[PDB]
Parts: sequence; structure tokens; C-alpha cells
Amino acid sequence: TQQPIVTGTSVISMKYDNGVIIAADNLGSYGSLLRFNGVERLIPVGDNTVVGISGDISDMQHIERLLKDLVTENAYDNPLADAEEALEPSYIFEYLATVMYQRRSKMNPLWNAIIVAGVQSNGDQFLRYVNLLGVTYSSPTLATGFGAHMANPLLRKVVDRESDIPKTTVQVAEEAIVNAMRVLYYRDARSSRNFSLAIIDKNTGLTFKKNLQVENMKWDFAKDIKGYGTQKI
Amino acid sequence: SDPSSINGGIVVAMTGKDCVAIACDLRLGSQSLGVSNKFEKIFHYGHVFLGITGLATDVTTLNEMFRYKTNLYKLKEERAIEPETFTQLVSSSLYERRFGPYFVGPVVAGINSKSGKPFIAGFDLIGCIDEAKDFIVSGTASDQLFGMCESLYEPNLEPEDLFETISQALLNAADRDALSGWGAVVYIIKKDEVVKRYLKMRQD
Amino acid sequence: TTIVGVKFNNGVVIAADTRSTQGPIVADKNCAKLHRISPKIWCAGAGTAADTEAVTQLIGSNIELHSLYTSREPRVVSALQMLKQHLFKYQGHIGAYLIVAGVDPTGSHLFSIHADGSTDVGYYLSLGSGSLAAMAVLESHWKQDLTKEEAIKLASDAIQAGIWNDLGSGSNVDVCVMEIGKDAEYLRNYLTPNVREEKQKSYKFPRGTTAVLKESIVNICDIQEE
Amino acid sequence: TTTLAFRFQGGIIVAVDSRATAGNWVASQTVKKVIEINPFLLGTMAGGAADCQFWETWLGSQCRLHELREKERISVAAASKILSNLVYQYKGAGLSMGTMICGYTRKEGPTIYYVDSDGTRLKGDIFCVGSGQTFAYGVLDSNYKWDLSVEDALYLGKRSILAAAHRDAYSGGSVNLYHVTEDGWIYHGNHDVGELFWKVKEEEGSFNNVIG
Amino acid sequence: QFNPYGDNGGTILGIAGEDFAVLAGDTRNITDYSINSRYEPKVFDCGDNIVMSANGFAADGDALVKRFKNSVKWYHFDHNDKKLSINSAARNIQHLLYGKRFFPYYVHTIIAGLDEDGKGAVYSFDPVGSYEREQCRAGGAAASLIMPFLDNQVNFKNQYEPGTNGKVKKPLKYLSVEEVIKLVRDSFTSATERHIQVGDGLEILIVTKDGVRKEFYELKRD
Amino acid sequence: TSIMAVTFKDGVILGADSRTTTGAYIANRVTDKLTRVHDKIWCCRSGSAADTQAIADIVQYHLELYTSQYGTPSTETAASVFKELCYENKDNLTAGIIVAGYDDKNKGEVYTIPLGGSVHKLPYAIAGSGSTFIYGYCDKNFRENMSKEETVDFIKHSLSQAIKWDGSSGGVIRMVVLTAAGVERLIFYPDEYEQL
Amino acid sequence: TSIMAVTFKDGVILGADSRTTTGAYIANRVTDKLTRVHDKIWCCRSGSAADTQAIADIVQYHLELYTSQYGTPSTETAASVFKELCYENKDNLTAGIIVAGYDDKNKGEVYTIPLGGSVHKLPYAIAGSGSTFIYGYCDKNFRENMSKEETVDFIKHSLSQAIKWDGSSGGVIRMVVLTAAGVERLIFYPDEYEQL
Amino acid sequence: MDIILGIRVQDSVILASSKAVTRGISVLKDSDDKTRQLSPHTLMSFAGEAGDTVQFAEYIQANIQLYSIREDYELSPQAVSSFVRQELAKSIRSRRPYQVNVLIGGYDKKKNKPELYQIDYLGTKVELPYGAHGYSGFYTFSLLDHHYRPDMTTEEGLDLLKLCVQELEKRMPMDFKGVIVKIVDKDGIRQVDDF
Amino acid sequence: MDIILGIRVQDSVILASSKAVTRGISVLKDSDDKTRQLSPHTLMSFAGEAGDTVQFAEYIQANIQLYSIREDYELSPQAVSSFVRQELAKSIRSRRPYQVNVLIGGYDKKKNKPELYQIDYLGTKVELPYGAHGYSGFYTFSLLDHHYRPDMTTEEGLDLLKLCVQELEKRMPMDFKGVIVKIVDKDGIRQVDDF
Ligand SMILES: [Mg+2]
Ligand SMILES: [Mg+2]
Ligand SMILES: [Mg+2]
Repeated sequence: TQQPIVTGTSVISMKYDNGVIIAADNLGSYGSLLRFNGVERLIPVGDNTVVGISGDISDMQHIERLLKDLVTENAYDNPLADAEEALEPSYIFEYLATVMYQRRSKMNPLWNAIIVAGVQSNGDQFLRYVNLLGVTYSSPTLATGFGAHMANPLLRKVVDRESDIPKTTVQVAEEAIVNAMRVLYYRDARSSRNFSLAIIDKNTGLTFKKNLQVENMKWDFAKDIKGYGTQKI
Repeated sequence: SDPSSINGGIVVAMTGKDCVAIACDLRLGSQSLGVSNKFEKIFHYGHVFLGITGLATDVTTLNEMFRYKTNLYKLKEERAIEPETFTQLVSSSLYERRFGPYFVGPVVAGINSKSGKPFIAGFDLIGCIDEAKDFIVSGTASDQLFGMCESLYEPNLEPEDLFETISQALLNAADRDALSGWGAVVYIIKKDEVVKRYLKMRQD
Repeated sequence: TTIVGVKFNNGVVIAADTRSTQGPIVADKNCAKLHRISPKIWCAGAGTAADTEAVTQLIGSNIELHSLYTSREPRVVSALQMLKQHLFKYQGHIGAYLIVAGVDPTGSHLFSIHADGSTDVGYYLSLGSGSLAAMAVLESHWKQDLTKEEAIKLASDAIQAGIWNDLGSGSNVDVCVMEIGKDAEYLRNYLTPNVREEKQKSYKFPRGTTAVLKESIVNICDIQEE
Repeated sequence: TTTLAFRFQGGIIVAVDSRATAGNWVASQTVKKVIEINPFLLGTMAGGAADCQFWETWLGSQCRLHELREKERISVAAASKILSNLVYQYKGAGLSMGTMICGYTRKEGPTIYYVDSDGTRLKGDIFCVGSGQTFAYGVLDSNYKWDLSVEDALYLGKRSILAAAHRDAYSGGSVNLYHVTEDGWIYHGNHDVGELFWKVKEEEGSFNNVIG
Repeated sequence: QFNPYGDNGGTILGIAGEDFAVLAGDTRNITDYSINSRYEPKVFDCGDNIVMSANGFAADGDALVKRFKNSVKWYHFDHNDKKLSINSAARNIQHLLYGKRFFPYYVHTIIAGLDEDGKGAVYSFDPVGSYEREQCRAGGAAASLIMPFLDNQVNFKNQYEPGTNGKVKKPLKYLSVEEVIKLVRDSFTSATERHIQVGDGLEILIVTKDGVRKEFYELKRD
Repeated sequence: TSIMAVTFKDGVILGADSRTTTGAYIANRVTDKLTRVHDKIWCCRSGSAADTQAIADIVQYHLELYTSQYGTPSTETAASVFKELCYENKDNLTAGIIVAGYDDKNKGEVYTIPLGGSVHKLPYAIAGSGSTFIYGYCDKNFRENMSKEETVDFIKHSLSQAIKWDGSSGGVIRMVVLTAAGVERLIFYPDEYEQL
Repeated sequence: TSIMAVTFKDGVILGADSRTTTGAYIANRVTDKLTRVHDKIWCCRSGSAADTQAIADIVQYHLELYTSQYGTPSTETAASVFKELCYENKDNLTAGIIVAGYDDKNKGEVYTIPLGGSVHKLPYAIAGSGSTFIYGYCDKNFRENMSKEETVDFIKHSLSQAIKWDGSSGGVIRMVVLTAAGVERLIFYPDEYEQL
Repeated sequence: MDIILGIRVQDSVILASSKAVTRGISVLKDSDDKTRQLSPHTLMSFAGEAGDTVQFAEYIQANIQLYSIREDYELSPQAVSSFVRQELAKSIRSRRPYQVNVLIGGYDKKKNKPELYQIDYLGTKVELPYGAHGYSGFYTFSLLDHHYRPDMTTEEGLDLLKLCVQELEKRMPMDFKGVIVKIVDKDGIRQVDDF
Repeated sequence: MDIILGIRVQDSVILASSKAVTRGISVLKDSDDKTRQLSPHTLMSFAGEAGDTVQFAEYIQANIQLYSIREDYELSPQAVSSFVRQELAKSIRSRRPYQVNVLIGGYDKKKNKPELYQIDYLGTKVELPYGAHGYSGFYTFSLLDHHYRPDMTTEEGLDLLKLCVQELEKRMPMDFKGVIVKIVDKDGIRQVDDF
């Protein structure tokens, strides 16, 4: 048992017709102090998987090293390491889920909520969540912490059931994700303006966008707002 | 220690065609100990019926209180109180004890004598009004009653059909609650006759 | 509960879902969370249902008496001030979280108020367990210069977010529109996206199914003549 | 819960109720609170359901191994003591058990040991355990004789569970009856308390307080 | 202070037919007032004609189901591909649960299948492994909303024959699989109306001598 | 909250962020924390929104009644009324208020009233959770008798930093200018102040 | 504590105050919080003195043994050894450490290790209770590739402010310069830095 | 105070009440009468917190004696029991509530019926053929449920009570030093001085 | 388990121990023998936490029976009481300590003397003319302090005990269902089967 110290906020994600999108801001908070501003919380594994992590950053860095070490290990005595016997998203997720549940069972959790996003060998989209309790679930949209409350409802308007996935293009999905990140920036006090976004497409592979910003913000109406009830000036 | 489940008991009420039905079990206990099998929880003031579940001293006290208030109401207004009005009086009275409440779940049932409309309503311990078309549930087996009513109920049942439905909803809900049972009564209420039937049920 | 308020061109609109819960149980599937304070001042309430109802009627009563005393139509800032000073005095123990809106001689107004008596001003607001689902929609689709039709749509879209995504909210959407120079139109069950499907079976019983010990005619009549 | 067991001329009667609750909510009315350890030994279930089930079927295994190794039926004294010694090892960890280990052997005669999760092991003639125990004791204490016929003893046990099921909110459902002879136990049926109450009221003239 | 348990909601229901068995469960997965997933399956085919659901804390539920499936796998290796009977499965699961008596799997488990005479069978477990064979059992969030209904509409409790006035019970006639599915759907539809954690979808696994079949129905998503 | 008030050559300027918070949720991102208790006596509010609003409403009432009887109150008088409320009710309030006003004899004045209800007259003051991060900056960059533009820049830059580091603070930067020339409201949006 | 480390054109400088505290009592007013784990890899210590000393002593042992076997360790390697200790023993440590070193290939480098035992490579870092008050100042005044004198001034001015506001900090300002030219110790007394 | 019992037979009400008074570690008394005559045909037994029991009993007694004088008339047992319920229900929301449980046994001379009322400290009232407070009912109710008849004689009631007290003496951990038994019928209140 | 007494007279040791066993609310048994014979001329009575009492008593009994066989010889009461003290003193700093108090009454055949040893769960040992554990001494020690003589006969000891038990039956709140009395002298251990 510990308490999280340096933390990362929401990770949000969804399926579209040919793949998955996942996104997370570049902030490492220290309570209400916005301490660290260049923190990458999306970690690609191979070129078919991206692992998005929220919660304690020291524990994130530990998981990050487990994943790098996993790639090394898979290559050993493996002539098909960059082919049929490469690491799948489903393999990477199950390994993490195993670790998370074991760690909660020893009363010493990795204080995180993790989303694993990717595309399988056969082109099927993979999207699954696991957290500090070893709880796991899948859904056409997934989000952690704050994102579960504000991003999910927006992303669910785009993809509301399984049948909506073939109907959703990468442009529409990216637009929805980018818009959700703006909303989270308006409303979550532990969010930052800067974020990373990654698309794992079954045709175009893995696109990983760094240094994105929330833009097209509506603030103008602020000037018309005076007092808290009766004040006119 | 939780006042609303020291004594146990349940009340359910339903609407049908030109009639309402209100029913209750007869148990009073001190937790595990059954104490009385004749503790009726439905009272009436003129043609307005009031069932009350919860802490038994408050049940008794509130009946005595609404008898007091409806009696004075009648003397001044020169007419019997209607269900809609009584519902508001119950709500008012409970909220007046907002920070030291009576630990009860009251249920009102009756037919408006002018319009002929059948009426039911439920309250939380602090006066909030639930005015439902279909049914109202209250007491330590309220979850079970919600389950029964939600599938058993259909609208516009004839008095003697409604009787079977409300009786079955009560009985089977009581049999899945340790603190309810030990007898049961069902009131079938029409505009100018009210029939009260005691049910035969298991006594454990 | 999900409640919202949205300003438009010539007035203000409020909406709300219709679910009230006792813990995980739905007590009422069609609850009325839109309250009239005066003919053209309505407020949506979340929190403790008895508190939102009671505090709304008390202030409503006093507003009526005030209106009669001053020979003027009541203003929203009066309802706001009376509500907040009452709620503040009770230091949050009266669990009423309200979106207060209306039209009066001064114009159209939209406020919200927390149980501790803190207030705010805005063109769009939301409160309750579904407020985050709703606000996400408001922050996504709100713009300046909404028409009446656009605001009703936005408001009920925000209530739908709550209905679908928040377990504390569900069933139907109620709306009330307060436009300058017109009667307020309270639109009870403006939407009905949750009708229960037909059951597989009828559970109507054969008569005589239930065991009975005694019957008696209960005398509801007063004492009789002759 | 109400469970009893008593010694008499004809062996041992064991009688239990059938109810299980999670707070006020009645989870089941069809729980088998008599554990058939083996064809000659019975145990009752009070306190922890799993603790009683798990460790008393475990006990059956230890009893089987004993008579394979010793070529002789295990004594009730020895069988009960295996269970009590086991639970005593776990003392403090949070086991919950109140049970009567019942058997009829050649050397001992009919024997009941009350065994308990904080280590108590008591030989006795009459034992009642559970939330309804006080009610069952009352009927037992005023009608018990060593010279009860097997038929009357079976009824007394049934009637005592009935008394508890009526008054105790946490006892009810049905009564399960067993007669323990030297040649083994004999099951004497499941008796719904609903139907049993009305039958007993009529035939006995008891429960005048209740309208039927 | 770290709390190793959570509550993912959900409601499940198992009914033993004369020569079949059903195990139903909703597909909604929740934490507090949020929906994690509208379709997260909860009832599983475990091989040897056994279906299983471990409801409550999903992490513990998943771990148990995984371990039981694995138990079946090794039963085959160790006992010459012998078929694991439902009663044997039940006893095995007791030992799985009780093995964690002092740090329990926070779940209410139900399994279903056929016994060795081909009769329908359901078994129910508490978190630490006490278990009963049962005809009819709901578990999880809306269990209390469902069981009293089933008592009345499956076992005909409190129903008597018209005319006899209480002297003659409504007789306990035998139910078909289509008749049972009707009661399951009405059970979950009613539960959906009144319990906030029940909804989204209903998935039913049916077990006959011919194997394991699936049926799925939408539920209200509010 | 990040709030501050700064005296300069022609009077005083008040400044604030616009974030109201219930835990991590931003309940209001366009809050007005600069409140008017008299024509040219304003305050900055930090702490409980309920408490600071209730206090300001009462102070406004006292100063309106003061005015009717004795004419325009001094900024010192306004600060004293605030203090009386904050000091006598210290056990039930969470309020850190900066009072700022413009007299014609006394010119610009600033009084800060921290949690305990003490009063402190200063050339400038900073308060709210965000203030902690700009004690260094503000102490190094404040001089007396700045011009209107220099003072606007000081506040803009200061609150920009406070907002940058304090997650509780954010939104727009509001300012209120108090001089002989009247009362001027100012607003600065994220894209202006963030890049500073 | 007020501690910081700053990379510049010729390498890196570490800086610290000299106050050790047991409650309000200053247990040591001339503490050396700049500690050497290798010839040109040093650290700044904040948190429990017992914990940070024990950690530094162990790290120095590991890097001495590393050196004997594999030659001079990188600054990154030193930071990793610190992290391993701080991360694996997070439940029993109160230690916020800044690691700073000079390679010839990598030049000046700075790694900060906060309470949880995470690692963060930065151009400069600040930590200790006093750091909170200079987030604004340091963010506004740091540029990359400063000269030795500009960097000495930056640290002097920064820690001066941190000391001014944080009662936990105080005493002398110690600095350690790490370049190709060797290792230089610096000290600045109250009368110099207070008046800045 | 510990055990108090009541039973209503054909034509009388019988109250039995334990004689022991315990101050923690020692039994201070073994002949304590836990009863007060409210009117010539109404008796009230009591048990609960030390001091409050007698204070409450005597307070009620004074009020009923006052009523009797003012109206020159004896209140019915139902009326007395309602007054007593109200006083306890009043008290339960007080600053310091009476922790007292009572049985009221009266013979109604108007209806010629014996009546037994059970009222706990919350003001929870119930008319009964037989009753008890605390743990007493747990041991005795199964015997009374078996043997009780509405048409029992006073001596059949005493025999059933004798059996009830024997079960208590067998299975209760506490030595309550026997019971004082009192009978309430058409001729008033008398004490059975041997039990 | 509640009351256990010991008295050492001229030529024997007498142990009296209550017969009741209570599981919270009910008396489960009224004929429980709270004693174990350790050797032909040594008896140990015990009281304390449920389960631990018998577990401890039987453990000691086995160890002494083992010693007797190995050496073909009976340990002196002093020796047995020292072994027992050590085991309790061992246990008091254990993970889960034995909550057991004991009286050891033996006749030393070498010195031809009766001996009574009092040992509490902490392993606090004391040789005494008479002794008790728990609350028993509080009621009885003033009688024993008055009437006890070193040269009493076995029957004078039993009469003094009869008086001690009567005081307990008068003033103790708990019904302990009488005592079983056992005598330890030169001829071994026997039970007084009427008390
Ligand atoms: Mg019962
Ligand atoms: Mg919903
Ligand atoms: Mg200092």
C-alpha cells in the first residue's frame, strides 16, 4: 500500500473502422502543482500496439521498462520476431493484466489505470482497459479517470455499439478524440493543453503525433460575465 | 440500530379501474424476535387511507397525529379531506421535522370523492412525494416489492383482479424478508365500498 | 440527476431527466424536477428531493407575497438572493442544488446555486450526478446567438448525455422555456426515449388464487342518521 | 439458524431449520444444515456456512483414512477431536463454527460433542445452537425424557425447530430430520414450516395467539 | 488506505430445467455511477458442458473462472480425458474458493449444466465456498428484485387452486426451455426498470445434452 | 485561486483568474472573482465561494447604508467592515480577501485580509493557492509608482505564472482599474497570457 | 530546503541553502546539502537528512564499485541507481534528490527524483520546501546555454528568494560548479544575497 | 433490572418480575418489587436503566392518582397505557431519554376483561395475551406459544408461569433471585406471597 | 470458565470448581469438570478463555504422563508446578498466548505434605494455604482469612468450602450451577459426589 505522488490524468480512446485511436496529455502533476510538462504517457510497443497509462508516474516508468524488456525477451531465439511471432496487443495486455492483479493480490499495487490499443495479426482492433485492482473491460470507447465521465459520453455519440465501428472513419474518430481533449482541458483541473495522439491503423500502420495543442477554444463570452448574481458592473 | 429496520414491515399500494388497493403485513418485532402478529399498518381518515412502515413508535405517533389534524380539518372545512390534500399535509408535517425526522415510509391511497380519480402516493421519511400512476412500495422488503410489482402489475385491473395481484406481490415479497410477514391485510377501495381481507400465509 | 440551463436569443431554457433514486434503486421513473417559483421563474433541482421541493416552494411563496406587496412582477435576482441566503444559513445541510432561470422586467437570466449558497452566472450550466456528461455536450455544441429551437435541442441533448451515460439519471426529458414577452411553456415529458418493451407473458392471476381467512366491509362513512 | 441434537433411549435425534439470510434479505430457504460426514456420523451447521461445510466433509475424509489404517470404525470422541484440534489451530484467524458432531458407536453408545470455532469441545445430552436456540431449548427442556420413543423424539425435535422458526426471524423455511442409530443415520424428510405450522396448530391446539 | 476490492455490479440468474439448464447474466459493467462497458460478457462456457459466472468484483470473477477452466484442462490430463461431472465441478470450485478463505474472491458464483442422469442442474456458491445444488438462483445486484418473482412464477409459491380457497396448492408442473427464457427476460426487464446497475444487454447460455447455445437480448441503456 | 491587487501612480488595479473548483472538476471556468462593494472600492475573493460571496454581499449592504448616512466611505473603512466579519466568524469561514479602493485624498490603497481575519495594508498584495508560486517573481518585479501599462503588465505576467503552476487556477485573467478617471474592466484570454 | 541544479554552456551548477530543521529549531545552520557520489557526479538532498544521507552513501558505494569494474559511470547511470533505491523503498523514505553531473560526451546533465522515485531529465531543476516560491521566478529567468557567471547569478537570485519566503530554508548559499576544468566550491553569505 | 413477564388469562392479568438488584459485581438486594399500582385495577411492572425505572414508574403513578381524584373516576387500562406510551414517545427525542420498558396489566371494569399492554422505551405499544421485555421472551415465548389458551384459569396461568421461570432458571446465566407474582382481576391487585 | 477454589488442610488439598459452561446467552452445560489428573497424587483445575483451558490442561497432562513413564517415577507437586509455570511464562510472549489460570493441588509422598499452587496466565506462581482465580477470591478470602487453620481436618475444610460457596451463591450475579469438589491426599484423588 502506498499513495500516488506524481500523477497523470485521463487517457482516452476509441475504435474506428480500420483501427484504434488513443490520446493522453503531457502532464505529470504533483497534487495541484502542475509540476512536469514534457511527460509522454503513450508508450508504443512494436508498431501494432500503444499502451496509454494514467496514475502514478513512477509506476508508469516501471511498466515502461517492463515493456521494453518484454520486446527484448521476445526476440531471443526467435527468428520470426519481426513477423509471425512478433508481440501482439492481446499478448501485451494479458501480461500487464496478470501483473496488475498479482500486485493488488500482494497488497502492493501499481497505482495506474491502463488502456492498451492496437491491431491484431488478422487486422482486428484491440481495445482493453486494466487498472490497479486488475479489473479489466472492453468497449468501443474507453477512458480513464476524468475521461470516463466527460470523454466517454462524447465518444459514445460517435460509436454507441459494435455496429457503429464499420461506419466510423479515421477522420471522424480523430476529430471526436481531439474535441474530447479540448473539453477535458476546459473542465479537468489536472489537465494540460499539450497532448499526444496515436493511431494504429490496419493499413497505414502506427502514426504517433507528439506536441499537439488544444485549439479553437471558446473563451470570448467570458467578458459578458459579471459578479455572481446581482452585480452589474 | 438502523431505526427504519428495527421493527420491520411492509406496505404496498396499487391503482386499478375506478379503484385502489393498499396492503400491509402484520409483523412487529424487536429485530430477530417476533413480538406481535396483529400490528396493522394501514389507517384511514374518512375515505383517505394511510399505510406507514418503519419505526413502530413513529407509526403509532403519526397515525394519532393525522387523526388529530384531519379531525380539526373536518370541523373547520365542513367536509372530509381528499387524498391530494392529505398527501400535502403528510409532506408538510414530515418536512417540519427535517433535522430530527420520524423514521417512516408512509403511503397514501384513496379515490377523490368529487372527480372519482383513484390516487396513490409514497413519501420518504423527510416528506418527498412520489405520485405514481401504477404502484407504491415501502418497508424492509421494498426491493422485493419493486421486483414483484414491476412484473405483476398491469394497468386498469378490475377490483377483484387487482386484489390477486397486490396480494401476490405482498406475500412473495414478505416471504423473502426476515422482518416481514406473520400475517397480511389487503384493502380494496372503490368509490362507496371498502373491503378488507386478511390473507393466509406462512408464519415463520 | 441531470439538470441544465441554456440561454438563447430572447430568453432561457432549462431541462432535466426524470429519475429519482434511493441508493441503487429507482424510486420514481417519472419524477418532476422542474419547479415553478413564479409564473415566469422556474428552477431545476438536484440533490435531496425534499430539500429542492421544500426550498423552492418556501421562496416561491415569499416571492408571491413580495410581488403582491410591491405590485411588480417578481425578478430572478430576488429568487436567487432569497434562495442563497436561506441555503447559506444552513451551511449545506439543506441539500438543494438548483439552476434558477426566468424572465422579468429586467430581461432574461440564468443562475445556478450550490447547497452551501454559492452562486454563479452563465449562458449554459449543469448540475447533478450527470452534470459532467451534460457539460461535455454543452462545451461541444454551445455557441453565441442560439435560437430558441437550437437551445431546446442543446438542452435536451445534454440531458440525454446524462440519461445514457450516468446511472444516477434516466427515463425522460422535461423542458421549460421562458421567452421574453411570452408565457412560459413547461414541456412535461418533452422526450420519451425509454418506454419499457412489451413483456413476454401476462401475470394476471386466476381469481381465487390467494388464500383468504376473513373478509369485512370497512365503514368509511360518518355516523349515520335514524 | 436453529439446529439441535439430543441423546435418548433410541439413539440421537438431529433437527435443523433451513434459512439463510444476508441482513434482512432471505437468500435461501433450502440450505442443508445437516452435513452427512459419513453414513454413521452427522454434523450440524451454524455460524459460517463454508467453515462448517468445508471442514466437516474434510472430517469425513479423515474418518475414512482412520478406519482404513485401523480396520475399525472411528469413535465419536476421536472424530470430534480431529475437528476441534483442527479449528483450534486456526484460532484468531476468523473461523466461525457452532456444531454438534453426532454418532452412535459400540463402545460409546449414542454420543454428541458440541464443537466450536474458538476451540470448545463438549460432550453432552442436549444441544441447541443458532439465533433460534433459546426457543428450541424451551420446548426440549420441558418435554425431554430419556425414555422417548423414536417416534416421539422425532416429533419433539421437529416441534422445537418449529417453535424457533415461528419466533426467530432468521430461522425458517423447512425442518430437516435425522435419526442416528448404531447401524447408521436414517433421514426422516424435509418438512416445510409453512404447512407444518398450520398442521401442528390444528392437531395440537397450540399457537392460539395466531389466527388460522 | 488501499482497498483491494471493488464492485462491478451485474446480476446473474440460473435455472435448472427438467433436461436443460440456463445461466443468464446482464452485460453491463459498472463502477459507482459510471458505465465501463455495455457489453462485457460475464457467463462463460468452461468445457465439459459446464457454464459458469462469478459475479461481483470482476477481477476476482475473472481469476476464478480462469482457474476453473484450467482445473478442467488438468482434470483431462490427469484422469485420461474423463468428463468432469457437474457435481465434481462444484466440489472443485469449493476448494478453489476456500483456498482463499482468509482473503476471499469477492464473488457470488453460479454454475449450470446437466447431472449424470441428464437432469438439469444449478449450483450456487458464497464467496468462501459453501455451496448448494439449486433449481432456481439469481445473484448480484438485483437478486432481491428477481427471486421473489421466481418463487411465485416458477415454484408457484402462494398460488392455490381457485375454488379450494387455500386448501389445494397450484400443482408444480414442468417448464419448457422457451417458457423459462420468457421468465428470465421478464425478470431482467423488470430489474432493469428499478435497478440502476442492471441494463444494456442480456446474454443467456443454454445447456442441453447437445451442447451449449447462446441467446442475446437488448436491455434499456439508461 | 490566483488573485492580486497593486497600487500604482494613478490609483490601483485588481486582478484575478476565473477558475472555480470542486475537487478536480472545474465548476466554473469564467468566474468573476473581482467584486464591487462600492463604486470605487472592490475586492478579490479567495477561499470558499459561498463564504466570500456572503461576506461581500453583507459588506456592500453596510457600505450602502454608511453612504446614505455619512457619505462616501474610505477604503480603510471598507477593509475594517470586512475584517470585523472575517475575525468574529473565523471558526466558520474559509475566506482570504484582498480589499482595494481609490480615494481622492488617499489615492490607491490595498488591504489584505488572510484566514484569521487580521488586516495588512500593503503597496500590493497576492493571495489564493496560486500566489505561493509567484512570491519570488512579484517581490523581484514590483516597484512603487508604476504607470497603468506597467502595472497591467506586472499583474498579467504574475497571474500568468500563478496559473501556469497552480492547477486550481486558470481560465481568463480579469482586471479592474480604479482611478480618478472612473472604473475600467479588463480581460485577457489564454492565447495572450500563456505565451508570455 | 531550497535546492536547485542548472545546466549551462560549460556544464552544470548545483546550489543549496544550509538549513537543517527539527520543527522550528534550526539544528544546523551551516549544513552541506551538496553531496558527492563521484568526482563529477553530485546531488542535492532534500527531505529526511537520515534518508538522503543513507541513500547518497549507498549510491557512492555502487558508483565506486561500478568504476573499478567498468570505468567512469554516466550521469544517467548515477540517476538510475538513485531511482532504484528511492522507487523500491518509496514506503519508508522521505527523499527528494536532484542528481547533477558532467560527462565529456554528454556535457552537463540534470535529473530530478521526487518523492515517488520517478526520474525526470531537465535543463534545470528546483526542489525542497523553498522551491514552491520560485517556480514563477525561475521559469521567467532561465534560458539555455548561460555563461558561468549568469548561471551563478540565476541560482544566487533564485535561492535568495526561496530563502526569503521559506522559513525552513536559510543560512549560506552553497554552490558546486561542474565543468571540464574540474570542480569548484562556492559560498555566498547572508549580507551578499539578502540585499539582492 | 432484568426479567419481567406478563400473561393474560380468562379473567385476570398476572405479572411476574425478578427480585434481584445488581450493582455491577455484587447483588445488592434479592427482594425488590419492580412494580407500581397505578389505580385499584391497574398494575405496571418495569425494567431498564437504574434510577430511571423507578423515577418513571412513580411519575406515571402520580399522574394517574391525580387524574383519579380530579374526575373521581378510574381510567381504563387502555387509556392509562396510551398516556404511558405518549410519555415514553415524548421522552425518546428528549435531551436525556428514559431507558424504561414496562408491562401494564389492568382489569377493565367496564368491559369486564383483563388486558395486558407491552410498551418499550421507544414508546412502542402492543396489546398481548402474554409478553416480556429484554431477553425474557427468548426463553419463555416458545412455552407460552405452546401451552397458552384464552380460557385458562388464574391457577393454570400460574402453572404456565412456574414452567417459564424454571426454563429461565435453567438456561439464563444470571441469577435473578426468583420472581414476585401479582394478580390483577375484578377485585383489584393482590400478591402471591409464595413462589 | 468462572469460579475455581483451592484449600490445603492438615493432610490433603481440596479443589472446588464451578460446573456451568456458558456460550454468551445460554448455559450449555451444568455438569462440567474443570479439572485434569496430572499424576496419581496431583490434580489441576483451570479457568480462562474457551478452548485454551482444556487444550492447555491436556497438553500439561500428556507431558507429565510422558515423564512418569520415562523415569518410572512420579514428579513432586513442586516440580510439576514449576514445569507448568514455565509453560505459561513461555506462552505470555507468544504470538497467541494461552489465557488460562490454574490451581495445582498435590500430595507430596516424599515429604508427606499436601501442597496448593496458584498460577495465573502470566505464569505468576504462588504456594498458598488457600487460593482462587478471577473474582472468586473477592467473595471468599475474608471467610478463609477468618476460619482457616493449618491443622484442619478434611471435613472441616469441606465445611469452610460449603460456607465459601454459599457466599458466592448469595452475592455473585452469575449462576455457576454449583461446584464439583475433589480431594487430593496420600491415597490419591477422589471426588465428593454430593455438594
Ligand atoms: Mg422466522
Ligand atoms: Mg442513466
Ligand atoms: Mg528564511
